[PDB]
Amino acid sequence: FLKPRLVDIEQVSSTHAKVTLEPLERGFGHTLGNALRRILLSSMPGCAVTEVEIDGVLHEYSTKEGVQEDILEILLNLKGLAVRVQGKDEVILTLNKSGIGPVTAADITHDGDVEIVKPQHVICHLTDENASISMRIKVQRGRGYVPASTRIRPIGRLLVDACYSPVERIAYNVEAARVEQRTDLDKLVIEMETNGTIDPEEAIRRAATILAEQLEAFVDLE
Amino acid sequence: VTEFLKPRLVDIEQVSSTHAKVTLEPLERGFGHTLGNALRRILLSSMPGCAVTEVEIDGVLHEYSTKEGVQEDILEILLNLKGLAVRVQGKDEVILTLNKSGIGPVTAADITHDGDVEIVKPQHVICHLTDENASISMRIKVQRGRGYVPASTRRLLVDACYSPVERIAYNVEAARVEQRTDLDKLVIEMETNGTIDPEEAIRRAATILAEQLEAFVDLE
Amino acid sequence: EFDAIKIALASPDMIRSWSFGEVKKPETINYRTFKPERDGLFCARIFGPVKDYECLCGKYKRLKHRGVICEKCGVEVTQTKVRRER
Amino acid sequence: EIKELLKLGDLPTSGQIRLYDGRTGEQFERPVTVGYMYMLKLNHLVDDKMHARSTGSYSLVTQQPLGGKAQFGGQRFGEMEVWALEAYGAAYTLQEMLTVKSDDVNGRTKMYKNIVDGNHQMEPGMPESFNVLLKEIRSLGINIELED
Amino acid sequence: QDLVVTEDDCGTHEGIMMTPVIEGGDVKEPLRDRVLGRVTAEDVLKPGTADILVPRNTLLHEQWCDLLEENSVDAVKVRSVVSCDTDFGVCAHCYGRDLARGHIINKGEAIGVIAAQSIGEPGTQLTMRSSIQVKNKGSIKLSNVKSVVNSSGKLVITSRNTELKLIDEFGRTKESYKVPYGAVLAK
Amino acid sequence: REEAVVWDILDEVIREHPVLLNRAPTLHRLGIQAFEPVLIEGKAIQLHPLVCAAYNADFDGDQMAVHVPLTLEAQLEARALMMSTNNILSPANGEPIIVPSQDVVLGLYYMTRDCVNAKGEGMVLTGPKEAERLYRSGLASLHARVKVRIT
Amino acid sequence: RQMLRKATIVNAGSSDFLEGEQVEYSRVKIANRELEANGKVGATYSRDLL
Amino acid sequence: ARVTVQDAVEKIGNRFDLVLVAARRARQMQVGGKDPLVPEENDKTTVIALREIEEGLINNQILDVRERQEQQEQEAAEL
Amino acid sequence: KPLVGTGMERAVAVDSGVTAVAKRGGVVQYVDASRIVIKVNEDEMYPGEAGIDIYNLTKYTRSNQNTCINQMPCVSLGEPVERGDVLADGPSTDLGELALGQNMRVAFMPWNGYNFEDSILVSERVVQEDRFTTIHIQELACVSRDTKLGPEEITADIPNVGEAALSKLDESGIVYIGAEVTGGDILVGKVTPKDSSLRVPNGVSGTVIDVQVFTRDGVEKDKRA
Amino acid sequence: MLNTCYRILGLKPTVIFADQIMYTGFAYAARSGASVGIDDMVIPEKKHEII
Amino acid sequence: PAGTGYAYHQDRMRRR
RNA sequence: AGCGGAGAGGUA
Ligand SMILES: [Mg+2]
Ligand SMILES: [Zn+2]
Ligand SMILES: [Zn+2]
Repeated sequence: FLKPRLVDIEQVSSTHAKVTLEPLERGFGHTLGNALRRILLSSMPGCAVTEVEIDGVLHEYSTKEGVQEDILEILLNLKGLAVRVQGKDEVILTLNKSGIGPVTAADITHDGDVEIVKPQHVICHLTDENASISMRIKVQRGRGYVPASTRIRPIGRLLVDACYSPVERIAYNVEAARVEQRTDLDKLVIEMETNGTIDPEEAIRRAATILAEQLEAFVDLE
Repeated sequence: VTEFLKPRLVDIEQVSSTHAKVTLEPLERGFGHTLGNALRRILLSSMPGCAVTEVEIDGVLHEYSTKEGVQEDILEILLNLKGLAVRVQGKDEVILTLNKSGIGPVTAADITHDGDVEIVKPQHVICHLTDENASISMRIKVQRGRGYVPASTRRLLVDACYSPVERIAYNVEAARVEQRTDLDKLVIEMETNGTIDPEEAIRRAATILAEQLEAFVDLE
Repeated sequence: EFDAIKIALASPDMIRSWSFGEVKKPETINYRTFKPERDGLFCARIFGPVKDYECLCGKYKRLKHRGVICEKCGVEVTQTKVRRER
Repeated sequence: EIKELLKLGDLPTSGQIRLYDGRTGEQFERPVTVGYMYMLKLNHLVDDKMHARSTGSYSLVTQQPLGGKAQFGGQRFGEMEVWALEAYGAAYTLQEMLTVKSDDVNGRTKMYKNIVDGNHQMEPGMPESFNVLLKEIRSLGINIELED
Repeated sequence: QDLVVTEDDCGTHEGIMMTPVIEGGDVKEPLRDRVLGRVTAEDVLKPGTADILVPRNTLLHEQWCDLLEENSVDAVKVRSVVSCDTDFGVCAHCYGRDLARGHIINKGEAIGVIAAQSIGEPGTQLTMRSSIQVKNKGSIKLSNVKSVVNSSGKLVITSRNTELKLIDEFGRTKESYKVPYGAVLAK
Repeated sequence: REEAVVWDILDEVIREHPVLLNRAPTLHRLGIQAFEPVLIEGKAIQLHPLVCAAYNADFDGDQMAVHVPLTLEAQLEARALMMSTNNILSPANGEPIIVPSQDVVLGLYYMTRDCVNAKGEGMVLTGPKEAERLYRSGLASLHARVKVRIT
Repeated sequence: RQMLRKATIVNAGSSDFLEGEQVEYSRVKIANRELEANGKVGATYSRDLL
Repeated sequence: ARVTVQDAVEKIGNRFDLVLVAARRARQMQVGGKDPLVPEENDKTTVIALREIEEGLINNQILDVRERQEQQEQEAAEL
Repeated sequence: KPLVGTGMERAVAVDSGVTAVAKRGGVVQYVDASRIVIKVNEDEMYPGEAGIDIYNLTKYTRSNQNTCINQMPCVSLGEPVERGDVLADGPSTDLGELALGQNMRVAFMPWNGYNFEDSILVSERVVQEDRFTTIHIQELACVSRDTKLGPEEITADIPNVGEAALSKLDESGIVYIGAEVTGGDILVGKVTPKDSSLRVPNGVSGTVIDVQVFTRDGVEKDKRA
Repeated sequence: MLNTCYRILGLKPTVIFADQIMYTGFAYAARSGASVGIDDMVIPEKKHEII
Repeated sequence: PAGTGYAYHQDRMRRR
């Protein structure tokens, strides 16, 4: 059989892209299509938020004098806040900002491994001429969906739900290619959609690594 | 983060040698279909195997025909050819023949041996003849191929069923591990054409798909 | 244990055989202490023990005195369930 | 006007997009409706209806399980399905439905001991509530007894 | 409420007579639904008449009902619970099939309660609030006739209670009608 | 405490222990039927669909109760009589009460149908196994008329 | 069958019932059926429909 | 395993005394100190009991034989 | 908001008292999660009685069917509002529209029996977005009855409980504002002279958000009161 | 079909037969994809004239 | 006295 | 151990 390779990464935008595979025998386009789609949505490494500890907040259902939104809406906003970390498997992030204006992610203290992928992402609107929020944001690695109920202690450490997945939408469309003098060969076009924290070559490589491990469950390595 | 509940097969429970039923547990949630479908499409559509493609008949040049001394028909006799179980040496294709006369079921025992062409069922009925003056004579050609091809996409022309398999069904169900929530217990059920065991028939499809990710392995 | 059920009119002799006292006073509860009265509708000395194996006066707080009635307020110490059928 | 509005978008005039299974990965024949329906959650949540009871409190005038959930009480095994048990041949099922599991306090002490020891056997005794009825009719001007 | 299948046989020969109902048009409940699964009162006298098709106590399962069907059996007397001579109960050979078990009823399963639930359950699905023109071609049988032929030759009947049956080609009834007092028949 | 040992104990004791489900308008005698439990991550009873037609119970929010036979005679009365495999024919009539109600008959009436012109018209196949091999391949139509061999 | 279980008497004969009395058909059928055990004539019943 | 009690009825034509024979037997296997007369699958006493009814080696008659015969063991040990 | 609305939604949201409608039109002076302060326009302004319109929103508190009546502001600082327009998006209101549930991508096909009679299959994307996750409030009570053998007490002296039950209280026997409790934990340690602490009802979870204590006149006030 | 299966083969193959009906029924009702749409209901054009 | 209990009242009525 | 009656709304 002829064997597929990474022929191209088409970074069509900063968020998402299209990888392309070539060639494939007939039938394998849908096989690696459904396979790699289902794996890329299944189990990729992620960097979601887990715990946010706001200064003057005992419980997550109160106000905070100086910011128009609730504590809880800050928790959903940070629940959608996406980050890339490399050298660790967890990290603590610090936020400090005062004065009237939006609290964007740029005011979070960035480290040598902390990388906010989208600094444009709003968090909350401060509204007072002299007031501030000051929170610590615990971010760890993980995999899949983990709700805050099924995990595993002071009253200040809040809890939110974990959304450990980078991927947003996986799409693929099989088609023929310009293979030299040969027909019935297949150009695989994958269109993945990502929040931005996973490179696509690493994405499809970790995916096929995992599915090769699951076939490796009953055949040896070659 | 990467540690996965790797399964291994808990039994190969089986009816007789052309059929078995393989179970797998405990797969991660979602992985049950992505192997039960993937191993389905590879086995059902892409397996290297040998079957019969073209046959010409001694005094019959048309599909809508008959022959005297033959209880069955010629449109019927092609179906008996599709159930033939042939293993061929590294040649691509070769012709065989069957020549015989007499009353009775001319079976697959009356095929010429032709060396490496080995049949798993000499008991296999090809057709019935009912006269002593009724003689059978035909030229049967085997061929090696990579998946099912019908005749309309393709002298009598046969549906090329090169695949050794005949039925595969994954049946994804739940399985529990002491505190984990829900996991896929994957149950394959599978019949072959007798040219191969049901065991290593899976192990070719595992071999094919593992070679399909060879640019993507990342060393482990 | 038993077969058929028969039913009939009530003789006053059968009524007095059933009973264990003429209830005389309409007040039931003291509601100051939670004891009931001498011979009210809730009556300890006609119907039996309020709590488990204790007299209402509280004389025989031991299981050893089981069966004998008291003299201080005359309550037959038995199970409290005996206040259910009398 | 909805067709014209769909014609303003790219989405087809038929309204029905073809879809692909996530398991097979191949096309559902005869294309299907998708869209955005405006849906509601109602407050009949399951954890305000899911309830169970092994053995909890017993009622006072009848030694029977309490009623409801806020009082940790059993279910009412009502009359019509007593008729339905009569419709089957199930007698011992019924005889433990309304004697052991329900009314007689001695029999369910014996039952509780026998389950925790590992015997499955019932000792009927008598329904308490029937004896209450006997003291009620007897508490009118009615002599009612039991024979030998 | 009270009614337990408690004996095996009454050992009698009463019963009722099942005929398929004909409301006045087509047959609307055929014979092989009303008869099906009930024990005969006496034997089936086939219309090869003095031929005994089934015996006098046999449960009529589907084979025997097909043999009744081919020989066109008209009226079948059958053991019913209403005429069962059981004391304090119902015998087995007057009830027949359980209808959930493909054999005779066992001794005990109280058909009173399964009867009353099975009657009253579809009540949730109920509702709450010239001449004679014959249809098909067969022979005409009259029931309890007192008639006279008029001056023109048409028949008129001096009895109210005369019933107009259209027998088929074989011998069963397939239409039934009321003919009033002094009605001008055509045939 | 909910230890991880007592889930194994419960998986022992509910190996063959039938339960008696009831639905509140218990009209005819099929209203209580016995089943065997299979334990579920969740909080709602899962219930076999055919039995819905006996229970007169759609899934619009119907609530069903469970009872447990304690004594051994009651378990034998449950499994011998009130097990759902026994009740297949109504006491009202000899008809099946295990009627496939609404989706499954749509799957059949879509399955066993025939259009005149689609993939694989009039071809010949050695049995049903090549038929399902055709349909899972996507090489023949689901409903196109074919001569096959059957036994 | 449960409707017409009760009955009345046309003539008591050698039994013990009052003539214009209502009693269930089973008890009177075993009543004269055991008066059939002697040569005496029992009752002539009459069924009712309640 | 257990799906039906059909063939148990096919050897005991009552379908009710199935329950009493089975309750007598499984009661003799839970409380009494007797092994099953069939290889078990770590089943309960119930399916073992009805499963022994499937092979026909127990009905009401054999149970009469064992109550009478073990009863005479309770006579012969009494001396 | 619903997509396929009916035009009544603005009127329904205004008419019920779930929102806060600016009774005089003006410009935002100040907006916060607690209050909204509006400078009044000068032509709607009274001559005397100088004033600015000061609105107190209702934060998380109990409904009468145990749901979450809540008011969120929808405006930024420095913004012109018109007389007769809402300010606080109340419960189930979206920018003054009437927003009961949420709208979703939905497809009509039978899928493997899992929508058999009227059932609904739902993707895990829904529960990932937390877009039907709701809030309930259960007001629990525990009192101090003047009874036999003296009154029953409130303080943290509790007989024969685990130390986790002791740790989740204060020094006075009342759980703090914010302690995430499961079922069976002790909320208020009430002892009976002879142990009847108010405990969380069976199997539920949640979070204490608000403690109230009323006391009869003439009785001692302890430290947390 | 089910009734003749019980009248001929007895109880056990009728039961497990009915299960296999149900599983394949949702497999092919699922794979079939019988939806419903506003284009699916067809007005007859001759309605207006009979009106 | 319906099913299994009808066997039981066969016993009990059989004794008296 | 501490749970009876009204009245109101809803659930299939
Ligand atoms: Mg409903
Ligand atoms: Zn005293
Ligand atoms: Zn009879």
